[PDB]
Amino acid sequence: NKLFNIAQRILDTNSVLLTERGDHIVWINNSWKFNSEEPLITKLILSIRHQLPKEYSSELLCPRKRKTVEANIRDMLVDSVETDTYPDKLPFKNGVLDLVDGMFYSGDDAKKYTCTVSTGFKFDDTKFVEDSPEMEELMNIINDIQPLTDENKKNRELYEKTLSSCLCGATKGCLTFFFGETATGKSTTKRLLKSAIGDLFVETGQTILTDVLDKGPNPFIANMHLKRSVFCSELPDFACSGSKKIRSDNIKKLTEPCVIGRPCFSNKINNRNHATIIIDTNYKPVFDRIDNALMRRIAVVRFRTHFSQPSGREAAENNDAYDKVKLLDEGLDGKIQNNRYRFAFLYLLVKWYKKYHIPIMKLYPTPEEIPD
Amino acid sequence: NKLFNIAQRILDTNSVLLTERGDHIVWINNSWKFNSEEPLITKLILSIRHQLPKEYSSELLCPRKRKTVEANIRDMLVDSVETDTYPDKLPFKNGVLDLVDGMFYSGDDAKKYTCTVSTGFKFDDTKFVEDSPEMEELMNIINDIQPLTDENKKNRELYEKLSSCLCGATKGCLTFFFGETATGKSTTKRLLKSAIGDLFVETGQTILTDVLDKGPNPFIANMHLKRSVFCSELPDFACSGSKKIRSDNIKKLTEPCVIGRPCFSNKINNRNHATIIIDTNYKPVFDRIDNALMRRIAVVRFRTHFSQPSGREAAENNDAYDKVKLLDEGLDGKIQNNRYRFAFLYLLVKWYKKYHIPIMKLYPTPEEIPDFAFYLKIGTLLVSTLPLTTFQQKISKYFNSRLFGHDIESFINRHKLQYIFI
Amino acid sequence: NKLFNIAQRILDTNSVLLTERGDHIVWINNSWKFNSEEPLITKLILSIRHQLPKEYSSELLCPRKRKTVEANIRDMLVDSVETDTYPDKLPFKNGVLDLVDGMFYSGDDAKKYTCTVSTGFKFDDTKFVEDSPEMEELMNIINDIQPLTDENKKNRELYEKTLSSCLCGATKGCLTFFFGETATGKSTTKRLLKSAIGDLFVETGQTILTDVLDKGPNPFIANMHLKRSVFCSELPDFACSGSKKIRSDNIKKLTEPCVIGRPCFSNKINNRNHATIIIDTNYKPVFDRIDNALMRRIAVVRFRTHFSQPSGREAAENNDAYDKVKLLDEGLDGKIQNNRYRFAFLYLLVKWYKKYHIPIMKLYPTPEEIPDFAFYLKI
Amino acid sequence: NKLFNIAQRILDTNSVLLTERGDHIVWINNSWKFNSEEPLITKLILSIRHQLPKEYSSELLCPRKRKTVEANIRDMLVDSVETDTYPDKLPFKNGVLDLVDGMFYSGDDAKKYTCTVSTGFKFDDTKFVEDSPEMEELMNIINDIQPLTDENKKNRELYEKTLSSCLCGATKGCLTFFFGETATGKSTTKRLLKSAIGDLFVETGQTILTDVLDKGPNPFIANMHLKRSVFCSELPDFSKKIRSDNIKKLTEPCVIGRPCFSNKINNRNHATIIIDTNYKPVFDRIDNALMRRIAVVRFRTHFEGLDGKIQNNRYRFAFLYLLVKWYKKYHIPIMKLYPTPEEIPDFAFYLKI
Amino acid sequence: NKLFNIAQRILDTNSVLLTERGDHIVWINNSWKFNSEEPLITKLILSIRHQLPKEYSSELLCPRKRKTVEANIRDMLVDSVETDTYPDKLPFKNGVLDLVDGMFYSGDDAKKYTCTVSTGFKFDDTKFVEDSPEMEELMNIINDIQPLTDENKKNRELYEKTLSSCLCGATKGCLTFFFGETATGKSTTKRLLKSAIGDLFVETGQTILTDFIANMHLKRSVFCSELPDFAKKIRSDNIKKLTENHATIIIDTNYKPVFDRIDNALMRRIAVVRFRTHLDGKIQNNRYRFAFLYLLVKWYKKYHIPIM
Amino acid sequence: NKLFNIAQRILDTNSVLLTERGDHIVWINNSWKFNSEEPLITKLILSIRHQLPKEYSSELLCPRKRKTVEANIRDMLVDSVETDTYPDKLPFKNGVLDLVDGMFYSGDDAKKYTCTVSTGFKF
DNA sequence: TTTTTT
Ligand SMILES: Nc1ncnc2c1ncn2[C@@H]1O[C@H](COP(=O)(O)OP(=O)(O)NP(=O)(O)O)[C@@H](O)[C@H]1O
Ligand SMILES: Nc1ncnc2c1ncn2[C@@H]1O[C@H](COP(=O)(O)OP(=O)(O)NP(=O)(O)O)[C@@H](O)[C@H]1O
Ligand SMILES: [Mg+2]
Ligand SMILES: [Mg+2]
Ligand SMILES: [Mg+2]
Repeated sequence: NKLFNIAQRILDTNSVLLTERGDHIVWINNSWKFNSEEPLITKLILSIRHQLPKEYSSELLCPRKRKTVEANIRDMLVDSVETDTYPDKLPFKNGVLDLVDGMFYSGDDAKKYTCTVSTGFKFDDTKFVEDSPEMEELMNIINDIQPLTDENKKNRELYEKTLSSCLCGATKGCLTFFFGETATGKSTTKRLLKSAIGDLFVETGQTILTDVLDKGPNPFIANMHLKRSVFCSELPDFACSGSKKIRSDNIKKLTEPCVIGRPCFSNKINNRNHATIIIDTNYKPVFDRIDNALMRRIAVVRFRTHFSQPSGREAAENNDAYDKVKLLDEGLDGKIQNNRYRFAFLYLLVKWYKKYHIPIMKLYPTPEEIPD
Repeated sequence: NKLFNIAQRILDTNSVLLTERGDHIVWINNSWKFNSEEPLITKLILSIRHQLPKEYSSELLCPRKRKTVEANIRDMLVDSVETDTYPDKLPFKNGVLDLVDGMFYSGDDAKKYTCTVSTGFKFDDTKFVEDSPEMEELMNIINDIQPLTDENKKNRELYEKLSSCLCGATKGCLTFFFGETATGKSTTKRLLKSAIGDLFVETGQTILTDVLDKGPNPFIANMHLKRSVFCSELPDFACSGSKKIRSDNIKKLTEPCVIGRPCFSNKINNRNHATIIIDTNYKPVFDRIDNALMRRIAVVRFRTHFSQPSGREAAENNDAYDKVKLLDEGLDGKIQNNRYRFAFLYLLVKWYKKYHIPIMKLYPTPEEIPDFAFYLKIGTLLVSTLPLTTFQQKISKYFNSRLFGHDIESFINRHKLQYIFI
Repeated sequence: NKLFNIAQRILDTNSVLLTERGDHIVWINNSWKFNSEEPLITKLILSIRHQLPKEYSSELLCPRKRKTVEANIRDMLVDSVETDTYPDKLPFKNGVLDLVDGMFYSGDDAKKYTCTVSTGFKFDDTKFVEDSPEMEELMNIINDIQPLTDENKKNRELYEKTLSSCLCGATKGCLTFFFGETATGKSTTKRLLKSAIGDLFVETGQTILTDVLDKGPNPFIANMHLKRSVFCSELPDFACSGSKKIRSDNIKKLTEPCVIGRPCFSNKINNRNHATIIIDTNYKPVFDRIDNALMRRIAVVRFRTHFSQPSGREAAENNDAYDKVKLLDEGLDGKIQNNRYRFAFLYLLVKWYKKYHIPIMKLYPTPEEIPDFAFYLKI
Repeated sequence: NKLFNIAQRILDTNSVLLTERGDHIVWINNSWKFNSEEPLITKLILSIRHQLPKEYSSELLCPRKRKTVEANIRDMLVDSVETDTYPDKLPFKNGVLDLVDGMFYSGDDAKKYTCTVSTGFKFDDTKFVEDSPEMEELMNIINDIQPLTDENKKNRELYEKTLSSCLCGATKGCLTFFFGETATGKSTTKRLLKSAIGDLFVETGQTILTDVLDKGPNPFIANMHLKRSVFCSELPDFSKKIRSDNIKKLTEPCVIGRPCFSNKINNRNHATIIIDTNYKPVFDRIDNALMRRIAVVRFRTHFEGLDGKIQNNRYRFAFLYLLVKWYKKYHIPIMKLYPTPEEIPDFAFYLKI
Repeated sequence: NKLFNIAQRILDTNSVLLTERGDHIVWINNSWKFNSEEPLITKLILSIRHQLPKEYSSELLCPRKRKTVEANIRDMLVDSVETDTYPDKLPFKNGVLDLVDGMFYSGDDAKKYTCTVSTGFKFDDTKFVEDSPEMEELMNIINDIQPLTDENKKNRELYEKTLSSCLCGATKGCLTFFFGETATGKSTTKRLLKSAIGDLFVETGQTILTDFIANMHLKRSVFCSELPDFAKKIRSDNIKKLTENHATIIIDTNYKPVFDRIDNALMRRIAVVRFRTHLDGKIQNNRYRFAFLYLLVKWYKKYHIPIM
Repeated sequence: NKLFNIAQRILDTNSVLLTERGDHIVWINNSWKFNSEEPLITKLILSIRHQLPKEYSSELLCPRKRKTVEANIRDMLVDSVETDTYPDKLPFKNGVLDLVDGMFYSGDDAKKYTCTVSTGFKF
């Protein structure tokens, strides 16, 4: 009776929802949290006790009586909700940022957008500024990696567009390759992106390219669910030595809105694809079969700036794989690891996002940059 | 006593039923639902408490007491009932639509048809009207994908006979949507998914290339009572050297029952009501050709290119297309927003009414598969003395071996000869 | 009420933390520890009962009430924390050593450094002293293995730098090959390092070098998570034998901060790479493919001192793979196995850390010592 | 309170220990037993009630209270301990034999040594003397397999040293080859050694010699954990080669390999590896490192009671006395196995050139 | 103990039996249900409530007490019993047919015959009649697929003797090769038998012999078909275990059979029935069912009596 | 106390034994059975209650108390035994015939030979 | 139990 009243009052705040995947999400700490190994409903019951009258709050201090309320709530939830339907919203721990407006929402304003994923860190409004001491450093680094020259204009724009796709929660129909020689800044960009977007970024293996995706459990493809960025690295030169070709059909399945594959001990075989897939390579990719359907899904961005020690400065001037040689900085790697350029790079990504959404945003292939 | 009385009263409402597989189906929110990882019986007990006396409703506010009533109810369910026996009923979240007539039933009138699946969304009467701009846009899109010409008349009709995804009955044929790139094969899939909702499922290619066993196979178990199954993409079976489609799986995907169980479950049997469609840029290749396999394969072809202005010239200079049109970049977002859901549903119902004369069935197209070319000629040429050399020269006197060389080589060698020419 | 008050008081001490991996870590005996199949919250509840009022301590003697307090505590933890973010802190079983300065923190000072790994043994302040009879023997052993001559200066410096990099919790950019002939002391160094750093050290098979790293469960990769030193031993003769060559792509994957691979019955495919990877060999490595990226991630240390028996003393002085011949000490492996030079070697490693980690320590390649790289060096 | 007092008193006896590998070990019936599938702690609680006061003992008869005591004990063990750290101790089903003094410990003295393995049989202190006609008769099979001549002194001493090495719980730097014909004494030695040490003995095939240790489950190598002797019995007529890298990997103290359905990849190597060979072995690659890890014991004495008497465990405590005597003879004060690269025909050319 | 007394009276009904497979069978809803999941003993305890004294029935309304009675019952069953012993019984999904006698033991008189596999359909006697048009509607059929004419006499005797053999709950140690050509009516036999014994009839392919064995327990008939000519082979090491198994193994072919290796013992386990006389929508509509059932019963009191 | 006494009395009949593999064998219906295929210890406890005194029989009609007696029994069994080692025997379904005298021990004496296999016919 | 392993 009294515990039923507590459960009914809790369910009136719309703080617990059941999703189409048969899962429970709870609104705690200005975030829609989900976990099948944690007691989230009882966590919400304990945390929400301050919104209840004094005769009810003291009743919820018993772990046994919170489970009764949890059971009462679980028997009350029949309908399901869609969740994750807004592509123009970027979720954080303490709210949601509007990518079309630039305004940060918190409290019940962010509750309206049911986002079950987040960057994993808190949004700071005093660093999302266009004028900082770190912004000049970040622009110098990025202009070093991708120069602003007439000969490098489409490559730089494609680089910016691919980096800004990682903010959009939608399916994308192209796969991009970061191609270049050694010490050209391909991993620096990846680390900067990981710092910027945090938990919306995932690194997976090459098995999602060269193997089947739905024979038995496959966490490497099942962990990409609702992720906005997937990275692969170190393509093993499928040209010269003994190797396995990529697979033309694997590429086509990775551009679909739904990807088939299940985790361990799981019956769920469908994953929603919101990811920009980028592969770091030192060699151009080689496919088992070449087709017009494969040509429409491949884009290439080239890196042609060398960062070297002075001793190796002379040898880099003779290599034709490089267009510019610059002095290497050994403090950059540690400064990126400390999330120094987190919000500056986030501001840059949002600024490019506003630039490249000319009504709609569409990724386009570059078939001319593939020897095959 | 009192809890047993409550369980007995709840049982007399016929809101809980037991199936042959052992599932428990409950009538909640004007729909039949079953779920092995959701406490559905206690949900129904909590919901139905308002139809009981006042002294009985108070006993149902305790979750401990509802479990006793649930156990009591589970002990009285000793007889199984047959479910999903009406092929011409389309269940929604709030009722059932009669396909042959067109009347929408709600409440106890839809409870008579034990439809344990659903589309997942409510039926709207004001959108099932056929008179709306969405209908005109949908008709234009469909006519673009499959033109209404004399040379496409037989192919457009097979495309229309999509309407099989509404039938709750076993289908005896598998269909391949075969075409070149950017021909609208995924647009049709997305439209169908929007139209029928949860009755649509997407699985992997292992149901065509792997061995089906008694082990946990969610890719098969998730097809139970589904009316549409899509498998996307198919590798090139020659230049890639990949696994071929096993002929035994084609037979087992046509039978009314399929074998496969979920994880942590013992439900080994699945009921087959699905239309199987495979999206392909390459025509299928099988590991063993026989007369039974050639009776279960049909092919629909897509030959209209939707291209950007830059690529119009190469599109018009290609022999894989009959028509070149301009790509629309806003259509994909509109389809995902369920803009054409009810218009496409109305179109599918209209097509359904056309192909029941009075029985609808799927006809294979064996002449569209190059892999079946050898067996057709042999079947129409031979009827099951006669020297081997004489047979060789007689069979090579008319045919050329520039392509059918290994075919007759295998037929003569492996298949050793009571065969008489027509 | 009362049990909720106990749980709230326990929570205020910040002795239970939830990590961004699903783990619950507790602070028992001056160390952060966790166990996936043996939750340690009730053990902390029992151990911490002496910092509470005497009326709250008796209630914690009941195993059933400890479970209630644990259930209350688990509902209070909502946010996660990041662990192992300090590269210059060496964690022990009873505290943390500061490699920058040299002080040892053995209390709440060691608590702020959330280190989930440790050497596995306690730290002794009476043996981390420098001047000792054991340390003089260690100097003799090290000087025998790597002499301080003018022709071995760069090799000895690279040896010291590679050894001292094993104390750092950061991603390294090179894999080192301890190359030498038989009985040259390249296993004595490995045993000394294992004695020095304890559980921060791991051995793995050669499959991490020659096989695909993510084709199913790979326990040989998931066991390198957060380890500061990884050893591989005895690659075969790639030339005068039919053997699988290394693979240039695995070398590049073993350099990145994050390594992809999962254990059995697991859905976690990400591991943090903090390890110095050393392969001890009698033969030079052979790879599938040679490019500029591979030649930038490999360094080689030579061992050229032979420890022999009087019978082979004459035969060793003729062989040209040795530069010096010394008498073998048969009672040396037992001394190492008893951890005699554990803290002397720890002090030596800390001194080398001070010498080489100013301001930034970075490993550099040695391409000129690999014959396989000769052709690419010609141009 | 009272049950916590009982648990505290039980914990003071050090009868339950937490191990580094993650398991619990309990001291029941003069042995350390692993808690992996049976409730051993409640068994210990029930058994130990006789060392408790009369008020604490009448309360352990209830199965419910024993579970409470076990729960209390499980929360008290926070620090793990290291096991099998004594190379000069031989464990049995009833206690530990000291290989130096020859003394035998059975009860509270035996539990001081944390030995998790054993021979699998009970020790007989009445036949471990020196005297009695059994031991005097056992100096007729050994003296026939390896005569006591002057030309066979070195080979017999190497044979005795190799047999003695099976009593030491430490890492050995050499692998021994028993080279001879059929029915020459090799199988008799194998059976005598199996009878003498029991469960500390293992027979394998060729998966650890010709194949690769890593790359998949290797149940035949994780089985060699903490075991003192391994025999490679059935050599095929060399086919796959010896793959000297494998024998190099079998010398290190730690061996890399995992069982089925397991994540542990490290094993401790205390095994004396003896390979029974009838034909000249061929190696993939021969280098100076291979020469330093190979020893050869040759059987060149051509020969029905000696077929079931050994299988009846008759020479179980007589061969053990010989093994202990030879152990004492070859510890001066450190026993080390040395290579014999001249007794291999394949190593003839590589020595000179 | 009141609950132990309640459990005593439930065991004095033989409604729960223990099988050597390690599971229990419960006589509920007039059927020997055999299930390894879902609580059947508790369902039986609740259902048998009314055959119990008044004070013993009120105790069984509590699920907690029903589980205690279930535990008591499970602790008193120590000896296993064997199911499906009688060979002259036809299990229909209403009861049991006593072949050699003529009567249907309808609802409760069929509990002594612990049959666990049924034909899957109900049985009646108004249509299972000893006359009427349907008896002659197939006389022409059974006489033109197989005539006698004193030249095809023994052939027909074997034909409708091995047909009636698919009514015996005992091992039929013989593999009758249904020889003949196409359109001879061996598919009419195929469809008349699927319409006679229901789920007691199973179909298979060539793999059973040329190279489907787990799900052949208490299967009373197998009718392998769609076989290509062998001239793999019969794999003569298969009949050793194939005929060693409650089914009449019938192989129908359109070609000549070639065995792997014929010996002096191989040609003693093979029979043959030739068809030297080389519907649908109505044959699949179960028009006869019970008429063909009578035909088989008629042939049962023939040759198989008193031994087959 | 009382339940521990009942478990002790049952333990004196040697009807339950523990094998080295980690299972229990129960002597019921004059045969050594195996656990891991339905629990047999509680069946034995229920079937032995006649030999126990009258005040110890009414306590064993309660399923919960039988589980307590079982838990007591599983704690007193610490020494493992081997199964079917005697090479000179021939089991039957009333006993085990000896192989030298031709004698056929039955019942109480047949329990000494822990045999799991048998001929298959009475004697 | 599923995964892992075959
Ligand atoms: N009627 C139409 N008018 C305009 N654009 C259309 C029309 N139908 C489809 N499109 C668009 O054309 C593009 C290509 O269609 P799509 O459905 O991808 O064909 P596809 O065969 O699946 N491509 P592929 O997988 O390479 O064979 C998509 O962007 C569609 O939105
Ligand atoms: N400084 C030293 N003085 C004397 N003996 C030493 C010294 N260092 C090592 N040894 C001994 O020399 C022997 C050979 O050393 P070891 O570490 O095995 O070299 P190794 O190169 O690893 N042998 P290998 O694996 O075949 O190449 C061992 O017995 C050591 O104990
Ligand atoms: Mg890089
Ligand atoms: Mg498509
Ligand atoms: Mg070494």
